[PDB]
Amino acid sequence: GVPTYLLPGSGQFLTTDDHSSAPVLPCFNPTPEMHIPGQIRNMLEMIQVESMMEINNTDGANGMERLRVDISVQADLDQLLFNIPLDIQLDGPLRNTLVGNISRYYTHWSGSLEMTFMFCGSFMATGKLILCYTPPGGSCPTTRETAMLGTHIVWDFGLQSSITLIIPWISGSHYRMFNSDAKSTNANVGYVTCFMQTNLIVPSESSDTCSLIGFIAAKDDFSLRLMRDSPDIGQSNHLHGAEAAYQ
Amino acid sequence: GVPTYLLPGSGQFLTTDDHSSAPVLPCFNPTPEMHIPGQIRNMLEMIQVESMMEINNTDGANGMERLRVDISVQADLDQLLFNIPLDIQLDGPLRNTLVGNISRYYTHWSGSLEMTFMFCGSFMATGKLILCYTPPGGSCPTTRETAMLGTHIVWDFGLQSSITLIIPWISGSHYRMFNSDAKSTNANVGYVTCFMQTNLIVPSESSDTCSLIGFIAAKDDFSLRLMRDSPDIGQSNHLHGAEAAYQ
Amino acid sequence: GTHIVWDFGLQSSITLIIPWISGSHYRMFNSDAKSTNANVGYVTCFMQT
Amino acid sequence: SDRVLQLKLGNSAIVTQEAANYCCAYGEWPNYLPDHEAVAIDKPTQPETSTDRFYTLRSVKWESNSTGWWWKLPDALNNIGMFGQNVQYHYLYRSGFLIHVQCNATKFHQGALLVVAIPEHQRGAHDTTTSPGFNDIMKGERGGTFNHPYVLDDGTSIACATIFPHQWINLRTNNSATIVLPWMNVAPMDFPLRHNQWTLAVIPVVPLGTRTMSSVVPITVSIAPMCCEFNGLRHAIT
Amino acid sequence: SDRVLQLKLGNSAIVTQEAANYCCAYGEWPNYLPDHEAVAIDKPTQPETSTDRFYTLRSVKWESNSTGWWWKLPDALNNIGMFGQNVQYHYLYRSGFLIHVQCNATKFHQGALLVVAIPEHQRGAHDTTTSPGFNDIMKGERGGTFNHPYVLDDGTSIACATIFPHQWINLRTNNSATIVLPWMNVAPMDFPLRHNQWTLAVIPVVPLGTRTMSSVVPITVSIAPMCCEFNGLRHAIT
Amino acid sequence: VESIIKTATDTVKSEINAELGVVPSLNAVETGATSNTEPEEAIQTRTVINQHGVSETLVENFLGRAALVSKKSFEYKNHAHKNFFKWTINTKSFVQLRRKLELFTYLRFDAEITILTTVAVNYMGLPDLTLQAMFVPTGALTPKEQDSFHWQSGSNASVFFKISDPPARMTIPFMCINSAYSVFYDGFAGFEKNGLYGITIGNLCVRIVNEHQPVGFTVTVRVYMKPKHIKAWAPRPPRTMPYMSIANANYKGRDTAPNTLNAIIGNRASVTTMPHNIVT
Amino acid sequence: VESIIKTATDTVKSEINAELGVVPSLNAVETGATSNTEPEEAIQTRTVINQHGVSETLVENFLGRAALVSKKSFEYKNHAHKNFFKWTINTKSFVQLRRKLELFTYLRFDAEITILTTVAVNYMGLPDLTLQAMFVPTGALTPKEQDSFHWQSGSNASVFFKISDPPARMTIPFMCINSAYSVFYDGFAGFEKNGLYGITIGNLCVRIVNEHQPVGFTVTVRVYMKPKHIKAWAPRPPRTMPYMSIANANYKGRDTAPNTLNAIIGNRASVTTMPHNIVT
Amino acid sequence: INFYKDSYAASASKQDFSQDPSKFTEPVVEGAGAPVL
Amino acid sequence: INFYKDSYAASASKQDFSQDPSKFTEPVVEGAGAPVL
Ligand SMILES: Cc1cc(CCCOc2c(C)cc(-c3noc(C(F)(F)F)n3)cc2C)on1
Ligand SMILES: Cc1cc(CCCOc2c(C)cc(-c3noc(C(F)(F)F)n3)cc2C)on1
Repeated sequence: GVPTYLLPGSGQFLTTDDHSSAPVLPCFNPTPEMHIPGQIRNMLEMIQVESMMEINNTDGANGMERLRVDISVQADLDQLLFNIPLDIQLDGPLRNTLVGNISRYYTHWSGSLEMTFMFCGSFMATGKLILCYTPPGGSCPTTRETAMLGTHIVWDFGLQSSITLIIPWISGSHYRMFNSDAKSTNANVGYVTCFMQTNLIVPSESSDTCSLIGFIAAKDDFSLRLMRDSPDIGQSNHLHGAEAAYQ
Repeated sequence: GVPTYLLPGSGQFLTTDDHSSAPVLPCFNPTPEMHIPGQIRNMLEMIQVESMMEINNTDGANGMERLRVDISVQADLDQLLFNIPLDIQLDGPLRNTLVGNISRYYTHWSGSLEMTFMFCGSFMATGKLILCYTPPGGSCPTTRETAMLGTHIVWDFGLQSSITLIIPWISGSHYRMFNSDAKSTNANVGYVTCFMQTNLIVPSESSDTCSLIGFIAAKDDFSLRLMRDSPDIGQSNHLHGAEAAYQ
Repeated sequence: GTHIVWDFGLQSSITLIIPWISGSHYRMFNSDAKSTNANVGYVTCFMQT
Repeated sequence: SDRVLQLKLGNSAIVTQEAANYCCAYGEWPNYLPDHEAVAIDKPTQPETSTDRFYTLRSVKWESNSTGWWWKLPDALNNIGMFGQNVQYHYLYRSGFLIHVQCNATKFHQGALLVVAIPEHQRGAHDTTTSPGFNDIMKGERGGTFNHPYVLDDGTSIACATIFPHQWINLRTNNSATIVLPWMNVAPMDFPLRHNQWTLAVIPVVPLGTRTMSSVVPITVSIAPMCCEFNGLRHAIT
Repeated sequence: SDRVLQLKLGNSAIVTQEAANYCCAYGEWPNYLPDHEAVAIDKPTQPETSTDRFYTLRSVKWESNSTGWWWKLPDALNNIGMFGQNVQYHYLYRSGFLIHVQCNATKFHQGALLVVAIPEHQRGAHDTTTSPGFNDIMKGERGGTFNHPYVLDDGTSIACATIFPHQWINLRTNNSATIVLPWMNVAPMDFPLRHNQWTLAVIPVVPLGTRTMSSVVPITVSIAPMCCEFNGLRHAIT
Repeated sequence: VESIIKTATDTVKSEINAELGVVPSLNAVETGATSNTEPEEAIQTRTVINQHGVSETLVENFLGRAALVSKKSFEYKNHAHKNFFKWTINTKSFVQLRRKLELFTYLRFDAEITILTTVAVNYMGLPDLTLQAMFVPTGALTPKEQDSFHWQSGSNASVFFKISDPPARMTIPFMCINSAYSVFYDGFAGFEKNGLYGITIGNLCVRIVNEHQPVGFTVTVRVYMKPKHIKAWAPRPPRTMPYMSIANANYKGRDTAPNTLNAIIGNRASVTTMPHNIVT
Repeated sequence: VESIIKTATDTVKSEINAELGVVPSLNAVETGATSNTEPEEAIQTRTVINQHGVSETLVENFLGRAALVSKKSFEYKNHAHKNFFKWTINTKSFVQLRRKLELFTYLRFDAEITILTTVAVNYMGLPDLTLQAMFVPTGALTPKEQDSFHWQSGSNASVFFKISDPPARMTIPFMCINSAYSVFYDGFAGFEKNGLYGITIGNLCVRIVNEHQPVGFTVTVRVYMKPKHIKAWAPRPPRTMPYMSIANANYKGRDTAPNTLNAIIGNRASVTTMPHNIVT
Repeated sequence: INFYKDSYAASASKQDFSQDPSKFTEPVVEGAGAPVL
Repeated sequence: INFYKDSYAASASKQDFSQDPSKFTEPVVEGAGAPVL
């Protein structure tokens, strides 16, 4: 016979191993493949679709009220409207999104993100906003004069209902990490803030309070590494009927 | 030597595995092969032979009386003569047939079935019947007006003694399943009913009650998958002599 | 039946074609409105929204 | 020029002067079942124009406190016109769908509806271990409404519903949404009375609002089956 | 033209004007033992015409309550004519069989007989653990009858007996059945006195009936060995 | 006639038919032939390219499964079955395997044998005993004691295995004196009339080679057989009545349907009664 | 449209832009299309040859991990679950696997099954027991007792393994009657209205083949599943509300955020409050 | 393949796809839709 | 590669690098920086 010797690791069961194994049903003929719409081959395809950010995650906002940011006709100038924590690891407006949910099944990420805001006020409503992305380093800016110094886009409400703010991949390291420490230099992405560029102006018969819906997605330069179990799902007891499966 | 490592599954005994094994009697010379009539290579060959359906599975019908359906000269029109439950998994007229018995050794099936009825009345006896196959969805039809709307064949008694009702494979899924739930959408095949198209007419010296024998078989477009133990045979104790084999 | 859903907008007008759907080559102007060789059918208008 | 659109099927046609282009679910387009994908061997019936046409369901009223509406296909149409007849007389069916949701208001109105076609939208019941019943699921032409649109009544989230074929009706932008759905199933055909391939959901993510004259703002759904095929003819399961 | 048939072997011939084509067991046809399949080295005797001919056994009466009849081959013929003589004088034999079961009645009679040739029909006893005895099995020319035809007296079923070479005699259709049986065994030859290759079973699945003049309706069996060969000559085991 | 079939046959589209003298749906059961009516001739069909495989029904696979053929438990202790047993080999003791084999008249195949052993105390731990399974062919002498000379197995084939090792396994070649095994035998075993009707491989002798321990254990040996390189002839009507003996096909039937000598299929109210009728 | 992507797309240097009629950063969400604004069009970029691989997000790998699908512990002793259990197979009992599978509408894959066994005394040592896992497909008879005939497994597939051997393992082919498994089913199981809404593979029956010992033990069997040769269709919104039943998608939500039916994301003081703001 | 010297020790033979149903379904001597009689 | 006779027993298939995001990101019929309306 062939002389052999067993190596460490012999007999172990690694959940991520990759080997062939005995076919339970020999000569089994699987059902012929048929074409089905929507085949996905790489999870990156899925995270490239924009989904809604729960920007209004505040007490008093229930259900879908949390998905829209309401802005109203201001009395003062250069007003700050809202900011968005860019925490994907720590619970935040970006966590329950396609890109957020899937990324949380990994530990490392790299690539540009994109935020798209759709103005849902009346047609007679006008305004200009400024969306700013601030690379990490300091405190989140609270004035337009400061925010304006980062990556930004000035948005003019009009026929095209939506604007896009690219959050370009600006990092020292090839990848960032989903650290449980939000202030870590390998995790913090910076901030996104939104100010009135001018103001929201509407006529008497239009609602003087309008909503914005923010979406986010990954671009095709995105990459995810080191798979892990998502912190978004857990179990304390048996699910109903789980035990009755043995009866 | 060669460095190796054992994988999970090592040392197990899978009843369906397929490997070579040590020959007990080395240099043994098996008896030369001889030609023998009736070689069968695929079980599908066997189920293509029609066998008798126990259509008259009722109390009062003993033995072979259960294999023939008696029809008599009617007094009313469009009379329902009998129906056939198409249960192959649940005990029914089709269970103890070649196609039925062998199919029950599997879990999935696909293909057209065929039912052939042979009229065994006297030569002087005439009549026309209508055999209907009703795809699933509702209740088994009880009137010819309704049954007539499905797949059917109008049979005229004559020199050719037998008629064939094709139960074409009409399913959404590639295969059907032998579910213990007869009303399952992946199991129910529909119904077969038989009505008088006209009537059974015979002269004074002929028996006014005649029998039909129904047969069923699979066509060559049939396919069976996922082998399992047949529910048709069991054991509670040792068979007589089984223990004496150790004495 | 045969229909068209009309959305009010820059184009002010909509057109409903009443296609020639008859058994006979021609219809007739019978003094009997319910005659099978005269009745053309109906045109009705509902709010879509 | 992608704000204007006309759809014509059979004896029906629809135009819109404020569209937002239109969606082709998963970039596909309806088509008849090819021989190399077929299973049922009986020759099918392809009604064409008598079934492949627009059917308009009863409208719903968009209110300030509305939670959203849904219609399951083909259930919503299983009892309408010749489509419904074929469905009742055949064991198997197959078809794509051209969906056109319409809703207009005023340039003084605001509101945004997410119009999404959800494949296999299996509903869940709220705060109970008992699975939804037949009447909870089969609403027919009337359709149903969402109890908790926030999680699409299935424990997930409307936020990520955009992963499904969809469009929006944002009052200041457009007044209609159009989605072309191809056959979506793991089988080439199916039994129309006990399984719904798609679910049309229209949810007001941004509530209807205005300060002008108040008036009833309806939402109307028109659906046109496409490339219909039917197999397994028998009596009607009315 | 397949309702008419004449069989001719040796000095015997049979015709039928109401046949139903005829069966060739497993699509085979009798033939002599080829050199490359032979085992016994002594030169065999091939009697031909003196053994390969039709032998008609005593008839049986088909009654209203009959359960069926059976004849085992070669036992049924082991004591008839030159075939029987060769069988008694030789240790080994080999042959095919041409079976012709005949039964006629009136166009006012009804009844259906399953005529099946069962290979290795090993009988079973009813409600006892004791195996069938010699006299239960070896009936000779007279043959035996079924106790429980429903299960072919072996715990299986007559319903599936059609898996074996067979034909039917349905009174309104035909009056005879013909089955050609090739040599059926795991050995090129065998000892004729202790093993039966085939069993001819004639079972009335549909009882004999009529309302006309009652008369005795017989069933007759004629069997013709084919391509007979005998080896191992010695004295006769009468 | 003969041909290679790898998938279910396709279906061709068929048109309307109204031909005189052509009646495909009519047949004659009396001929002994099965109806040859094609679906295309009974109804209007569409074209279907059928890709369903037919591998799982290959005889090689249908019978190609390891099945229990023998199970014996005995006491391993000081007997002052004495620490070993002798089994007269047969394939008629367990119904699952038996019924499948009996679906054929003749079978030619090599047999893969697998031996599984388990032990239980009559608790201080389970001993990893060594066993010896010896194949004693017809006519050879069978062991008289746990340690008789027979076990030196000079010519018989023996396999020694430990309880801690994977089940023992070897292949028994097709060993009939004929071209195939007779699953059924309509004949007698001897030249005299008192012989046995119906239905010899030999004896499988298994012993524990270890001397007895201070305490007793129950040892159970399960033998499995898997036929391979299979050739089968003349399919048969499946068994319906429960089995009674390993020596014959005697039958009695269940006390109540199904499978009672009186009725194989359970009863339904009448021939017009649909058992699991859909009540919509 | 379709193409082979092995690495993240590169970035091209972009210049200053001031073109009339060209507004790449403006989009229309109503179309249902995701913003197609490229980084190069939103800001001035440099050239970057991106070599980041995209292998780990391949569906084959994302789902290609062995996950616990079943866990059952029972008492192995003299029962005078009787030394064996029957599990109606399902993939909805453990949330980690369930949630990932539910990220798709349809899935086609072969399943690698691994069975891990452990035992504990109820101390004199741990017995190296032999177990038998038998796959009883839909419609087949399930074992009634630790030693009923069903276990002779003449056709069912069974695997015998010892506790001292590496976990047992075999591959279950993609076995749906359709081209793919329906992770979600918006329909009913039967033709009647009383049927079950939503959501049959069969039963996995596991027993200890050894007879009982003089003392009792607790035996736990863990079954893991790893899909391979995967094809997936129609991605879905991830589950957020805790699961309630294996039979449905019923929801209730946590008592307090996060993941309460009322608010999926935990609250922050206001929309202008930065939660982990850097206080330099 | 097979490392044992005896060929009967080899693994299963699952490649015999030939078949002739007719020997069981049409064992009649005289072979469309014409009357079988 | 694979020593079992059934191909479904083989190890994982990690080489399908093709993809078409557009079926999810741009399912619109009418395909730069020009107004999408
Ligand atoms: C009829 C019929 C006859 C057969 C042959 C069955 C052969 O199986 C036996 C044989 C011959 C040997 C062993 C056997 N067990 O162990 C050994 C060893 F010791 F030689 F390895 N041989 C076990 C069985 C069941 O199959 N059908
Ligand atoms: C929906 C859906 C359905 C599936 C199929 C899961 C199949 O897994 C089962 C099966 C069929 C067999 C075993 C199994 N365990 O042991 C055996 C053996 F005995 F056959 F080896 N089979 C275990 C599970 C969980 O995946 N998603």
